Amino acid sequence: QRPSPSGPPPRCSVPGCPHPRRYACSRTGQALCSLQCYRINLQMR
Amino acid sequence: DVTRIERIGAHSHIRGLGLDDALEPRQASQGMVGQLAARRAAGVVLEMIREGKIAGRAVLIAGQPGTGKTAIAMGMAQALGPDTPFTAIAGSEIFSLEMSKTEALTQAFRRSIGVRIKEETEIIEGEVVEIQIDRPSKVGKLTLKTTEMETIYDLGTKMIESLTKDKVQAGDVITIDKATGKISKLGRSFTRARDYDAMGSQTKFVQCPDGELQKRKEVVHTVSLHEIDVINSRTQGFLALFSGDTGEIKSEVREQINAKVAEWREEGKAEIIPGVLFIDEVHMLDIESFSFLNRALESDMAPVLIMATNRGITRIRGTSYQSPHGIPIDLLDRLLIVSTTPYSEKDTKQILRIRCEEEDVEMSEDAYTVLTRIGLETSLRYAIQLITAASLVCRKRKGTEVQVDDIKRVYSLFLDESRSTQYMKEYQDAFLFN
Amino acid sequence: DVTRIERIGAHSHIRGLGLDDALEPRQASQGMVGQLAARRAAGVVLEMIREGKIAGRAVLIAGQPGTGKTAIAMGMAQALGPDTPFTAIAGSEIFSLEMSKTEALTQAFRRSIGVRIKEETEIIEGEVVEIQIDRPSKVGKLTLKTTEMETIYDLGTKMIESLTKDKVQAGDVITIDKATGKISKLGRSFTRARDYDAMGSQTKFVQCPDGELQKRKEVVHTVSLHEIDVINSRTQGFLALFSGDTGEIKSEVREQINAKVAEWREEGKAEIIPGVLFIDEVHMLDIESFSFLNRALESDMAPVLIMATNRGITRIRGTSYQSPHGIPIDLLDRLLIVSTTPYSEKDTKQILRIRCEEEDVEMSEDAYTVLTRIGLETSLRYAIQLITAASLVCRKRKGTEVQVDDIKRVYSLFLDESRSTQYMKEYQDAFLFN
Amino acid sequence: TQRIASHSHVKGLGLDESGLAKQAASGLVGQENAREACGVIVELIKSKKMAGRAVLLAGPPGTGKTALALAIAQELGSKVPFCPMVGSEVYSTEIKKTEVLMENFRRAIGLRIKETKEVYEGEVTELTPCETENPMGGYGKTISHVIIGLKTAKGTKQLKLDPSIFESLQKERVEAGDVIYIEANSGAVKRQGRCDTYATEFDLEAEEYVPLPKGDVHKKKEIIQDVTLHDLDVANARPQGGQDILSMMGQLMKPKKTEITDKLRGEINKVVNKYIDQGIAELVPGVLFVDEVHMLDIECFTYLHRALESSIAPIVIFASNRGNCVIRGTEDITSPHGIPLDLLDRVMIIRTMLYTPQEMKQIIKIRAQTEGINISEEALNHLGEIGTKTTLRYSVQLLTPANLLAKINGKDSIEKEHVEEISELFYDAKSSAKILADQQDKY
Amino acid sequence: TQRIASHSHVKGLGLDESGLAKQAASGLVGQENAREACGVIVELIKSKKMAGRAVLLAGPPGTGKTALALAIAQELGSKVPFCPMVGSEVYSTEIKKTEVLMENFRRAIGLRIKETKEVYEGEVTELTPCETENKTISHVIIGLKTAKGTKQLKLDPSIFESLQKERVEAGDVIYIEANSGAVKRQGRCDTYATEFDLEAEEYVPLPKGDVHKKKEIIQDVTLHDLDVANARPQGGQDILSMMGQLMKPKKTEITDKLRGEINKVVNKYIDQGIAELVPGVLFVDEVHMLDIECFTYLHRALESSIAPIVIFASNRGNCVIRGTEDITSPHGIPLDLLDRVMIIRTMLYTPQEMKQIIKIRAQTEGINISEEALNHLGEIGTKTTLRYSVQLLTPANLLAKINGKDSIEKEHVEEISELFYDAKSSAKILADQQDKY
Ligand SMILES: Nc1ncnc2c1ncn2[C@@H]1O[C@H](COP(=O)(O)OP(=O)(O)O)[C@@H](O)[C@H]1O
Ligand SMILES: Nc1ncnc2c1ncn2[C@@H]1O[C@H](COP(=O)(O)OP(=O)(O)O)[C@@H](O)[C@H]1O
Ligand SMILES: Nc1ncnc2c1ncn2[C@@H]1O[C@H](COP(=O)(O)OP(=O)(O)O)[C@@H](O)[C@H]1O
Ligand SMILES: Nc1ncnc2c1ncn2[C@@H]1O[C@H](COP(=O)(O)OP(=O)(O)O)[C@@H](O)[C@H]1O
Ligand SMILES: [Zn+2]
Repeated sequence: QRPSPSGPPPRCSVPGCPHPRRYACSRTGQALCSLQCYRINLQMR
Repeated sequence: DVTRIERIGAHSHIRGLGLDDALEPRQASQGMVGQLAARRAAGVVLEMIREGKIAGRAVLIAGQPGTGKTAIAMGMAQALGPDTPFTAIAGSEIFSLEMSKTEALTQAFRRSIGVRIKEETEIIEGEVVEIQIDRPSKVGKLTLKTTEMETIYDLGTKMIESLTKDKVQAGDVITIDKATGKISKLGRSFTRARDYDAMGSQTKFVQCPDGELQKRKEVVHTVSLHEIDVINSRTQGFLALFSGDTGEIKSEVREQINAKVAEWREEGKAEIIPGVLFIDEVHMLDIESFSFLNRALESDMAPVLIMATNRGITRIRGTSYQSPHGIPIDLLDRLLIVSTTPYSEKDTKQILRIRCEEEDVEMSEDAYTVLTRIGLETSLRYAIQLITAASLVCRKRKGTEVQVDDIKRVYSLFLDESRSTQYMKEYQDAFLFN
Repeated sequence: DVTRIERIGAHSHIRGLGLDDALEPRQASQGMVGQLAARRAAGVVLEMIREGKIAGRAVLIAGQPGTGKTAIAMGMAQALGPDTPFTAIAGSEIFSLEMSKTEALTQAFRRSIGVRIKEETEIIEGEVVEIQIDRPSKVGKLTLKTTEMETIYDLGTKMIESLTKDKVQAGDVITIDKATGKISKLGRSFTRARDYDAMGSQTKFVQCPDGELQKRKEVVHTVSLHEIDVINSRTQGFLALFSGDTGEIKSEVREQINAKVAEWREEGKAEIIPGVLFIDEVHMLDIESFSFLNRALESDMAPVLIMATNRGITRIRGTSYQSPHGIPIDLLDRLLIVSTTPYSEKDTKQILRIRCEEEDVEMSEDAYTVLTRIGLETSLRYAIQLITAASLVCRKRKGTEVQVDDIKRVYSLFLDESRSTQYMKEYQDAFLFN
Repeated sequence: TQRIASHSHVKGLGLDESGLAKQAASGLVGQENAREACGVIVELIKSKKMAGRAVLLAGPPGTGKTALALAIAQELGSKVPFCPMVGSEVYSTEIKKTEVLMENFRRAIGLRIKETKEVYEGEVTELTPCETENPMGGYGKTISHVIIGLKTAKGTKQLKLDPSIFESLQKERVEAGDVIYIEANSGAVKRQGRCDTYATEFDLEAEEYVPLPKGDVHKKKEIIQDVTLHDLDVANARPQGGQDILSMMGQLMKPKKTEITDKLRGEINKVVNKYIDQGIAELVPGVLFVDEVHMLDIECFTYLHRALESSIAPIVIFASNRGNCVIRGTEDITSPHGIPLDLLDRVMIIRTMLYTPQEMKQIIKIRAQTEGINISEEALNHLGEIGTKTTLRYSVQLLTPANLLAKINGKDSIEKEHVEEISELFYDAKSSAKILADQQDKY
Repeated sequence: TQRIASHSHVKGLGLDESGLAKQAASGLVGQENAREACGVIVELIKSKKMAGRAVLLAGPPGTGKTALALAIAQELGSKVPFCPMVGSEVYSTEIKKTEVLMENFRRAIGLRIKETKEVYEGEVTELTPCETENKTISHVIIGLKTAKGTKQLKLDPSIFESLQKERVEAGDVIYIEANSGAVKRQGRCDTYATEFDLEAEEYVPLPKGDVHKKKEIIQDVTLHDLDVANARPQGGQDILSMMGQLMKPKKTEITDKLRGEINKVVNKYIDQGIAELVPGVLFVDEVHMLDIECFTYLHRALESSIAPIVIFASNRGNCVIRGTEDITSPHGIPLDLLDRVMIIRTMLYTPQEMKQIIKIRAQTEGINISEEALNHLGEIGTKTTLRYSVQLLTPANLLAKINGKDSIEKEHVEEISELFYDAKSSAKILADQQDKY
């Protein structure tokens, strides 16, 4: 039988952005959609 | 010093066709002088091509040999602009042993009709830093690097099965599409592939991709109508597309193509761009082709036709008849004829001055009188060869500028067709099959 | 209201030659009228074909255009009977770019001869009770029910593979062949299929059979020598029969097939029956096919053939000399000529009267005078078309009886070839290639 | 929008109720005799009483016989098929001319078959191996049926299937949430793909995600598919199934038109006769059109006799713009209209005549209103003088450059100076032909 | 029974022991000089010591040239291969016109070959493959059970591939040969038919005799069949031979190297004495239809040392050569080939000799004709042609069967001759109505 689906979708690191995650980042250890928000995440980390 | 695949040519010295808001041809525009009515009508039919409101129209150009039919044709083609479907084929190119002439002309009319479509896609293309998997459902991740950023992807079981099935290793530049799921291996990195002492039979070096790793964007793809025919006729349409092996295509598949494209036009997704089909030396052609051009013009869709005839009256091959332009009278009224005028001795000096800039070899004002005398008394192309062949003799003389003695020398080296006929009459008895 | 694949046609209304037991021609019978000489000769060739004791004979028919030369061949074709093979080919049909003309002639001669083979097989037909299969070779049982007797049989490996390949489940009426091994499902039972699984598949239903389960049936078939030669030449070429891709079959295989068929006739398991080959407008056939036909007709398996010639005293294609009927003297003297007498005025009225019963169109007595006069001045075919379109306009006027004004209307709508030539002479200067 | 076609302004014959041809109808003026004759021809096509009928259309070039022949299909509608074929397509390298004409005869006629379909589709909520209790000493465990759940936006439904299909469900990959295609009549089970709902859990996955079908779980709908006898002849000519190695390799080979034997034609006629007797399939006749008939070979001319004498031959129309000419294939043989007397006697000839200058002006006005171009009175008179001097076709071609140049000059309507400049720049066929005579020595 | 053939009544040349031609023998009358001329030709073909000989037959149409060719074919016997050919047959789209003429020689010359074959056949009790490390099958172990005894043998992986190709299972009777390597399957034994009440496989009884049997098989094959077998790999145990077996058998040209290799291996077979070569006879009818290029190749073809004897048939006189467009040559044969060929003169039949042909053919058709109808048929035959009176035999018999008469009568012959039209009368009628044609 199919398991219960996860209700919340994954979201972007910088939370003015959040969208379904395009990729995960190992250095910052957080998921990001685009390099734009990736600059903010890398700067914050 | 670097030489491209393109080199100087007869029609290659002109780029673009100059016009005005009133469609008044300039005296000298983009290396073209003369033919006021021809250039003006060429601008009218050119704006007609840009409009593309109607289809199934044929334009025949008429005039003496050497009036620049191909010159004004190529000028109109270049003035039309790029990304416009253009097919110019000789009258003898349609003859093929594998394909029938009806299929040759048919594909000639089909290939010149383009379709512009819009499609949005998302692609992930980058250089793989690392690959790691764990099998207990196997879970694994891969590390990718780009100039802007580096990031990791966690992939599923079957997504691992694709890379392991392709024997993908770390250090390779690849492209991954999430929607389709296919993996495209571009190559390996320079520094990573440098470690190997030798490389395999199939390998390539690609630079590290720059920009966003995962790009979601809309792209407008321009497709041609001839491509879809082979793809819908055979399972593999690209193999016979590049191979040219396909032949004798059924008309029902073509009708289904026109119906589906009409459905796309009704959906408004893609818009069709008209195109140009140019045929030179049409005076010699099959009467079956002349009969097919009737329905070719009466078809619902068809590219604009531009045809050139270099002979006033010539017997059509296969039958005995005398008709103008070597074409039947039934098809003679379907053509829009544009007459031309021979070039004046005054304009010869001007077009020769334009041809001097192509070779960048300066000529004195006294040489244009002799070279123009040869371009007048004899064919112009002979003199166009006399200047180029004379520049070499000038460089043999180590002079900075050509002289009349150069045109006299090359004129003594090369003879006109009439002169070669005169000597061929004296020695003709010695020649075979006189 | 239902329309078959067949529709009314010129020669389609003929049901036979209209001959008596004495073979003497009857004036009006079986849709044919007049021409007692050619009707009697057609009776001679029909009785000769029904005799079938002589082979390798050629019969030629000649006469004026419009004398019914094709109507006689269709008369004997319909009067010959369904069980006797008949083949009608045209001179332009044997011309093909895939295979040679002589090979097409061999396909015609070997195609005309029919072969009748009878087969007796014992099959099992009944309603399935239950189906059981055990897979470890798989061994299972099949229980069947009929109104007369209920049976239980055991299934083997190949039988279980065949039934499982045919998707056979309990509750279906099937037919199994013991010797052949084929299984064909006719349908399902109403009561046994009344209670079904929730899948709810609705396809077909067949009542339960009665009588003995295993019965012996006789199914007769006919195979062409060309069909056998293609099948055995292509090495399991059953698809090449309908595909038509086969060509240029080796002669040794044909000889071995002829010898093996002769051995079959000696065994009595298979019987050989003669057949007819009809050729229309043979005068256009190349002289090479004539030279091959004269020597190829001498074979024992060569069936009797019938040719028709429209014209006479005309040069053969490929030769510059004229010959009678466009045929060389070797073949023309090799076959018998049957001349057709042109029809008279009295017969035309009856020919036009046949269309009244055939097309179910009531014709007035006053219409046969003007219509018969049109039949005298013009072609009887144009008279028949005048009858059809005259009936169309008669329906347009909603009348039961034909009126002369409607025939004048059709005569005003359509013009004779001579009239179209008369106007074509006035407008001929404007016409192309006059 | 749709590109304007030269004949696109002809919407049909425009017949009246009594059968007479109105003067101006459906953009057609004049030719009352031809429009009425074709008006009877379409009654023959709708009547379907006769077969193998061959009509001929003769006349000077530019009389509109092609517009009338194409108007026949527009008047008949989309129910009956229409197959225009030029005589140039008869000559072909791979396929012989007789096979071309035969395949055209099969292209004209067509069929329509109504069929009902029952399909189960949706997301799979659960899959259970329902176990009835029947313990036996011979075999321990028993499974009565397998339950397959299906979920759709409109509703959810569970199905009880025999366990035999679970062998295929276990034979091919089936996961929870896989959208699958299952037909009740065929009984086969196919896997469409993974549902779009689960695509959010993984950033990368090899399986493509198809959306869940919107609709009822059980979909039973009746559709009527139209298939021509030519399509039936091709499908019967080559196997569509690629399970065989010879079918796979032959599918890899380049397709070429193959000569079809008469046996397959007869089998198609027999099965078609059976389905007509059953009444499930509807048969409609086609209308074959032929242009440039004077281009055919004498072998084709003689072949058309045996082709037309058959009862399966659809109605054929011919178009000939040539007068008395030499028959192709024979040097010394001359026949009126370019057709031999044998076939010319069988075909029904229809005469066409050239238009008067007034009809030229009216046709020019119709084409102007069709292309959306305005013409002034005096310029229409001068244009009518030009057309009367040379031809109607040239005067029709003169409309576009005067419209474009008029828009460039800023005048929304065509003027006599515009058609005068256009007539000055462009040259008519006869004028160019006369100019070629003086310079012919230089050519 | 056998269908009646036009030449069926001709049993040969009808010559005595001295070589002279009898008046009526072997269903042939007249042509004493032609038959006597062929009496030496049959002694040449039977002598076999000469090759590259061509004999042309010159005569009017209907004089029995083809009857003389088929008469020689029946005189030489069934062992001597006789290949008929028509001038229109050499034209083919698949192969060149020369390749046909070159292949007609190999098809003309026959070859008799004796082949000693060792046969292993019987019921298969057990079959197992061996397993060897590279999971590959190195050897095969198959036992054979027969009524005489049981013997276990070992087979190769190729033979095993042919067995799995034939779907061979335990308990079936198969046929295995060594030198050829092919594998056949006879069927399942009849003993196992009782376990299943219904089975698709047919059952054959268990064969008798020893498993291994060496036997001699004498087969007659043609050098053209050998040339096609060596030309294309249609037969064989290879999977590519199976794919080519599925492919269409189009004709292809044979290389002179392959032909010379065939001459080498057949020459070795003759040196071994196991194979016996016999010469053939190539017949060409309607030679005037052959192209001047075909004659040009016939120059070297007839001059070849291995070329079998060729007979030609020419029914026409002076005519334009095919393809020359200008030069006309006697008998449609150019002077170059016509100088090499040997010409035989044929004469028209006399009015007295025609009636005997009409009577012999009337008896061959099984018809009883009275002397009056025989004299009338002979008279009209001499008036027009012999072929006409030959064709008038059957329909008059049909009218006799209709009217119930046991024999043909002058009213039957008169009615048949009234219905049918002669070529001369028809050609005369075409003149008056020629304007309507
Ligand atoms: N108006 C022009 N201006 C410049 N060059 C021209 C002109 N007309 C013709 N030419 C040149 O003349 C050369 C030969 O032209 P050609 O192809 O013979 O003309 P046509 O096809 O009319 O005979 C071309 O290479 C072209 O560059
Ligand atoms: N014996 C006949 N009985 C009835 N109709 C005939 C007969 N002979 C000819 N016809 C009619 O004459 C028409 C034209 O015949 P046609 O095919 O031109 O004859 P032919 O083939 O001898 O030229 C046909 O439509 C046919 O219906
Ligand atoms: N009666 C008419 N009314 C309007 N347009 C016509 C008429 N007759 C012909 N045309 C136009 O003339 C064009 C060419 O006709 P064409 O096919 O040459 O006629 P034909 O086949 O009789 O020579 C067509 O595109 C059609 O639109
Ligand atoms: N001498 C003969 N005796 C008996 N029958 C003969 C004789 N010559 C010819 N015939 C018969 O005449 C028929 C026609 O001969 P044909 O083959 O046309 O001669 P040719 O080949 O010279 O044209 C043959 O079937 C043959 O049986
Ligand atoms: Zn973001």
